[PDB]
Amino acid sequence: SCIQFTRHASDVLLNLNRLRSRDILTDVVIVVSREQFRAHKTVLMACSGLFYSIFTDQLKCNLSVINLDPEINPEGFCILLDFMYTSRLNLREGNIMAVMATAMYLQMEHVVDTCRKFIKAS
Amino acid sequence: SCIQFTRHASDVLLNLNRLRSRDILTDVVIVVSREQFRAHKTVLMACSGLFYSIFTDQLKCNLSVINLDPEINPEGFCILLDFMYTSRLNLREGNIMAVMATAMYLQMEHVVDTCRKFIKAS
Amino acid sequence: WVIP
Amino acid sequence: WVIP
Ligand SMILES: O=C1Cc2cc(Nc3cc(Cl)ncc3Cl)ccc2N1
Ligand SMILES: O=C1Cc2cc(Nc3cc(Cl)ncc3Cl)ccc2N1
Ligand SMILES: [Cl-]
Ligand SMILES: [Cl-]
Repeated sequence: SCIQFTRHASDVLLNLNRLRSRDILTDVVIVVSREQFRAHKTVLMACSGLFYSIFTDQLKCNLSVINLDPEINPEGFCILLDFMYTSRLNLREGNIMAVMATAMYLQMEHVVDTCRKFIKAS
Repeated sequence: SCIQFTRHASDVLLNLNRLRSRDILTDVVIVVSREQFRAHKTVLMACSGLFYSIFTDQLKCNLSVINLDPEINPEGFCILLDFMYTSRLNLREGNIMAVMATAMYLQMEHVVDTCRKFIKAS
Repeated sequence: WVIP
Repeated sequence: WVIP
């Protein structure tokens, strides 16, 4: 018999993104080639099958630095990290291939699905 | 020119609640009288003006245990912690006074607003 | 607020 | 997915 606040989840994600922009309570650095991205492990886990597996590992759960596969493009990762914290995906003709490949590696199934749909249309 | 995934924020919150239920990456214990509640500082901050202030404090940000004011009712806190992680509020005739008082202390303005509305109707 |  |  609960009541529900429609905007609650969106408001929570908005505040988590504000914490990310201000580097508050960030507990991991994701290294992608020469580039570094600060984030919250819980948000990464909630969005990605790969980060979910990494941070549930009894040894990796305690690492402050995670290095991604050298094939991963920093821009594709940046676009996906922004999507994790906002629900908004900056999908463009020039980045769609790198975004799909990065989403497949990160195991972000809904992003992979829209990338496949957008590629099929063109 | 971004696209948006409508269910993303709700899915993120659902996964954060799954992490809470399994005690994964929880980094704080909230003590309410004899009762203890494990949670994620970032989720508490995103939902509550009080926790936002506590965990942005350069000294309190590093505490693993937070003791609430002894006037705070553990059931009211439990109902509000569940709401933080689900968007669902178990508001009942028998708990509405304790829920409103706890939401005022925690600075959860939308919960305070619906409690005032529900009390006014009766 | 809604009835979910 | 939508146009926000
Ligand atoms: O496409 C995706 C997105 C995703 C997110 C998560 N994260 C969780 C899943 C569960 Cl069941 N509980 C907790 C968490 Cl944090 C796992 C796999 C995938 N695949
Ligand atoms: O009723 C409420 C709910 C709430 C949440 C937060 N948390 C944040 C606010 C901002 Cl601007 N950036 C980041 C965070 Cl985590 C503060 C005050 C209140 N009052
Ligand atoms: Cl996804
Ligand atoms: Cl609220």
